[PDB]
Amino acid sequence: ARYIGPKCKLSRREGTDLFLKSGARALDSKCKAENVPGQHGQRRGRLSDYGLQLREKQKVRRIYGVLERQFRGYYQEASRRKGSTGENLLQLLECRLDNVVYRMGFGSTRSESRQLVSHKAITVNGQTVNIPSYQVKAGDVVAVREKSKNQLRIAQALELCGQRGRVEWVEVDLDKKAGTFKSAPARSDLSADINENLIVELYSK
Amino acid sequence: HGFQNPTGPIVREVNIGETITVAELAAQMSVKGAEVVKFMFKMGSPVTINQVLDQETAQLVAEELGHKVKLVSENALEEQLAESLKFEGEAVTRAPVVTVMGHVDHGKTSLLDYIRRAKVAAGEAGGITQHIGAYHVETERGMVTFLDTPGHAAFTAMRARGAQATDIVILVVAADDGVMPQTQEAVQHAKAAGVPIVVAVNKIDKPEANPDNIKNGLAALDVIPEEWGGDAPFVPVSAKLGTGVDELLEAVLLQAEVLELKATPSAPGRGVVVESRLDKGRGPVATVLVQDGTLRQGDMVLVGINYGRVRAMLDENGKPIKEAGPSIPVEILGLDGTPDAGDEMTVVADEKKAREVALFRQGKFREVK
Amino acid sequence: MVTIRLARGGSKKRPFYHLTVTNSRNARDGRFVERIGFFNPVATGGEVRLSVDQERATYWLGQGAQPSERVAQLLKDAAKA
RNA sequence: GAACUGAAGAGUUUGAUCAUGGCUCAGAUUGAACGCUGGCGGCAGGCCUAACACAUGCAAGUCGAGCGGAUGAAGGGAGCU
RNA sequence: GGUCCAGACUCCUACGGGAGGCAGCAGUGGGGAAUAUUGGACAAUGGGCGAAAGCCUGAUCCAGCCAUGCCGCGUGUGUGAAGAAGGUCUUCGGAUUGUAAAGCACUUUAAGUUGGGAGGAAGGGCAGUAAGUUAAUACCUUGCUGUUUUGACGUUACCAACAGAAUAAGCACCGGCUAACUUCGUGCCAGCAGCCGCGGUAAUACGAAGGGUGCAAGCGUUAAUCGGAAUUACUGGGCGUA
Ligand SMILES: Nc1nc2c(ncn2[C@@H]2O[C@H](COP(=O)(O)OP(=O)(O)CP(=O)(O)O)[C@@H](O)[C@H]2O)c(=O)[nH]1
Ligand SMILES: [Mg+2]
Ligand SMILES: [Mg+2]
Ligand SMILES: [Mg+2]
Ligand SMILES: [Mg+2]
Ligand SMILES: [Mg+2]
Ligand SMILES: [Mg+2]
Ligand SMILES: [Mg+2]
Ligand SMILES: [Mg+2]
Ligand SMILES: [Mg+2]
Ligand SMILES: [Mg+2]
Ligand SMILES: [Mg+2]
Ligand SMILES: [Mg+2]
Ligand SMILES: [Mg+2]
Ligand SMILES: [Mg+2]
Ligand SMILES: [Mg+2]
Ligand SMILES: [Mg+2]
Ligand SMILES: [Mg+2]
Ligand SMILES: [Mg+2]
Ligand SMILES: [Mg+2]
Ligand SMILES: [Mg+2]
Ligand SMILES: [Mg+2]
Ligand SMILES: [Mg+2]
Ligand SMILES: [Mg+2]
Ligand SMILES: [Mg+2]
Ligand SMILES: [Mg+2]
Ligand SMILES: [Mg+2]
Ligand SMILES: [Mg+2]
Ligand SMILES: [Mg+2]
Ligand SMILES: [Mg+2]
Ligand SMILES: [Mg+2]
Ligand SMILES: [Mg+2]
Ligand SMILES: [Mg+2]
Ligand SMILES: [Mg+2]
Ligand SMILES: [Mg+2]
Ligand SMILES: [Mg+2]
Ligand SMILES: [Mg+2]
Ligand SMILES: [Mg+2]
Ligand SMILES: [Mg+2]
Ligand SMILES: [Mg+2]
Ligand SMILES: [Mg+2]
Ligand SMILES: [Mg+2]
Ligand SMILES: [Mg+2]
Ligand SMILES: [Mg+2]
Ligand SMILES: [Mg+2]
Ligand SMILES: [Mg+2]
Ligand SMILES: [Mg+2]
Ligand SMILES: [Mg+2]
Ligand SMILES: [Mg+2]
Ligand SMILES: [Mg+2]
Ligand SMILES: [Mg+2]
Ligand SMILES: [Mg+2]
Ligand SMILES: [Mg+2]
Ligand SMILES: [Mg+2]
Repeated sequence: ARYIGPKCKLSRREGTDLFLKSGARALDSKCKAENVPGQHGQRRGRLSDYGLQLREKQKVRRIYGVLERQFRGYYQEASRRKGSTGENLLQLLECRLDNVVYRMGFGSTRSESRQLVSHKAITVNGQTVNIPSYQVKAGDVVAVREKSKNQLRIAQALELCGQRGRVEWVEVDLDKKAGTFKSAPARSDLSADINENLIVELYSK
Repeated sequence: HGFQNPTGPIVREVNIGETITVAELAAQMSVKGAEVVKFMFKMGSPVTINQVLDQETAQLVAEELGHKVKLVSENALEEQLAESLKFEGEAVTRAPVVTVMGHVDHGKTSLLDYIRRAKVAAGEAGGITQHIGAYHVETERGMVTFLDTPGHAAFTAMRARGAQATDIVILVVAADDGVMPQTQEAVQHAKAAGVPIVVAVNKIDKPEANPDNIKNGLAALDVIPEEWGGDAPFVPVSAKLGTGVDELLEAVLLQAEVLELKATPSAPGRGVVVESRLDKGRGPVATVLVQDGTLRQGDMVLVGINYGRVRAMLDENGKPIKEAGPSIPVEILGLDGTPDAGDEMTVVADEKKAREVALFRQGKFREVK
Repeated sequence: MVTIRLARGGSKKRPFYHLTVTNSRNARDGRFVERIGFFNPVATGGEVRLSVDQERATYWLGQGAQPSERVAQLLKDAAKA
């Protein structure tokens, strides 16, 4: 399945940016993002350790739009690997095909990139892949189907990716709308406020 | 893409079932309940804050306010199956179905036995018929389907359904005994079913005879002989001696002016359950009389609330077959339960739809029980 | 007798075969004394179509093992390559 | 060059406290069943109870190049036509 | 799925006389909370016989049914403040549902229709050719060549075109343990409950409504095993008064 519905409620509940709109105008002037959603928005209501762990895990899940069972799978495979499962989890989550397409800049949001992937418009190594979970390997050359390169959405999102901060680990050729995924980003490159140790503590229980 | 302020009124979609309340109707209309209450009071019948109203007024108020509406079918599955059930062409005459009715011991089983040369009357516990039987016979004039029914007053319901699928009734009355209560019951059943009646005075070989008081008795019951006004034909028979049976059969088949085109045999078959039972070795077995279409072996059939596909299909005397004509009685195997008499069977030719419709019916059947 | 035949693994519509030496009166997927290779009908990519251990095959042939028709064809196919 | 690397507590006896001690909860699993609800596909699984009684179909045959024998086409045709 | 003897239980009978063994595959009745089709083919892999064609094969390969499990994908995407109408609450100012809706613009995955389209196939028949076989260009065995012939699944996997947002969200919980709160009814009643326990006139615990929190084609309850339990303590407990 997939979460469909209001997307500014999640930002208000988590209390942070949690990029879910196109980012065109702003985030503050659409949802007054300083109250928790619902009737009792003004109450502060500090929360326990379990609440903090749950909020962190839910925040990560709500940013990539992954449900609970697939998150369990990702966590299990990350723990099975070597080298600090906490950062292996983000290493794994950054290699998803929809996330890669979003980073390359062919989609306004994660959901838009997911629909680009699902609707048979993205080819990974020169053949169509429509699974928004395909782990992109380093060196793969993602592209767009020639019959769909003149869609207004990709061109519109190209400049938005132009001004959002350089990722500096993928490359893109704009004329042919074709890019290369050099390598999965290091833990430093990602936002150093997602404290994954809370996730590890929550699941190891 | 900019934001434009709407100018005209707002219109919604209104979903109305069999019944609806004013509060919830207004809720779907995005309007207050007090305003619609006063609107109803101003035009026609006043309404309460929580008064249940029908489909017609709900659709009226939906259409006057301008919002689009659509009615909700409480039995959408049933009507969807019915509309998608069948449609064919062509028409071919079918063998007539005739039921036999009368008073006790007036000699109807003997009449059928002489017609078929079968003598089932020798069997039968106690000397009385207690089961409704259907036989397909090749008479010297043609093909007929006879239905023998018990004459006792305790099987009245069994007689009623017997008149539901006959279109012709042979009323046997004994010459010596005359009009008896079950004769009145049989004529009432025939009149209710809207069915032609052929009367046969039996036991004419007795020295008492007197086959003329029956004429007056049936005339007083609104059944007129061939003479006089003329509604039904009379004929004297002797059942055991077999005199007059030929003329009775010819008179019965003379009522072939009812055309009786059974539609194409190529249509999916329909029928009615006549006799359902349970067998320790083959499960629930249903004796059904085809009405039109054709029933084939290995066909998905929905009967009553039991569904299932026919593993096997026997005729009256065993000998498994693979076909069933427009008016042939057959015993089918393969249902998941024992149906009750009077239910209808239809070939669905689509297993899924049959399954959810049958489970649907079973569920409300448990709820109603 | 002792025969060399194919034991079917894999999955639905995707067969995989093991070259197996068995007593003849066993289930197709039951007891065996030795497996001496495999055969892949689909193969494709980096997979190999079939592989055979020459020494074991020759030893079992010299002991009187009777290959099946398909195995008889595959053995000389492998030898040719 | 790898074949492993891993261990949480809480509620409840008292006016309150520490200890002892039982009960209960948070996890992972089913050949599961039941209630409500139900779009698709891939791969698996499906009488755990009565080793209870079984209607009807099929599940073990092959060899005429071991042997008598009877059914013996196509034809060579002949004769009367 | 053979013989004989005896036994229990069914059945046929012309009344003298015989037959039977689904814990093989489908199937029935019964018992139960509960577990499926009287399906297709020997095309593939095996097995029996044959010399060879070939015959048999409920093994097997495949289909049917069932959210029973595991995995994957859909039920749209962007913009959109008069912060619409309605519902809910209120200190009557307003807040919330909420960019959520409507409007505007995009796309067609899956399902729907139509056209293309592999792989599972090794072999068999016929004719010629070359070697070996003897005593022999014969028959026969083997190589190769040429021709012909094989698929239940199957309307295969897959690929392409067409119209449109149209065809597709529910379940549990919200006093603490434990993430999530207020109103309205009821008054030791009706009820809830895993443990503490709530309910006797302002109930965040009962029943509804608004809001929220978890999961999601599933969600809960019941049954059962291990863990937590160092609570049978080898690792790793104790015995003055528990
Ligand atoms: N004299 C005479 N007797 C007859 C005639 N037909 C039948 N019977 C006798 O009447 C008796 C009853 O007849 P039957 O046919 O059994 O009557 P029924 O209508 O079947 C009785 P039920 O209503 O239970 O079915 C029988 O013994 C039969 O011998 C007839 O034509 N003449
Ligand atoms: Mg899932
Ligand atoms: Mg009778
Ligand atoms: Mg009597
Ligand atoms: Mg009398
Ligand atoms: Mg069934
Ligand atoms: Mg075995
Ligand atoms: Mg075994
Ligand atoms: Mg304790
Ligand atoms: Mg206390
Ligand atoms: Mg239950
Ligand atoms: Mg249910
Ligand atoms: Mg239900
Ligand atoms: Mg058993
Ligand atoms: Mg049993
Ligand atoms: Mg056979
Ligand atoms: Mg021989
Ligand atoms: Mg047996
Ligand atoms: Mg014996
Ligand atoms: Mg004996
Ligand atoms: Mg015996
Ligand atoms: Mg048995
Ligand atoms: Mg069985
Ligand atoms: Mg058993
Ligand atoms: Mg049963
Ligand atoms: Mg039962
Ligand atoms: Mg079940
Ligand atoms: Mg079974
Ligand atoms: Mg075979
Ligand atoms: Mg032969
Ligand atoms: Mg078969
Ligand atoms: Mg499934
Ligand atoms: Mg269920
Ligand atoms: Mg199951
Ligand atoms: Mg308002
Ligand atoms: Mg498609
Ligand atoms: Mg092929
Ligand atoms: Mg096609
Ligand atoms: Mg809390
Ligand atoms: Mg409750
Ligand atoms: Mg109150
Ligand atoms: Mg509670
Ligand atoms: Mg409550
Ligand atoms: Mg429940
Ligand atoms: Mg339980
Ligand atoms: Mg237990
Ligand atoms: Mg338990
Ligand atoms: Mg222990
Ligand atoms: Mg325990
Ligand atoms: Mg411990
Ligand atoms: Mg010790
Ligand atoms: Mg101790
Ligand atoms: Mg001591
Ligand atoms: Mg003491």
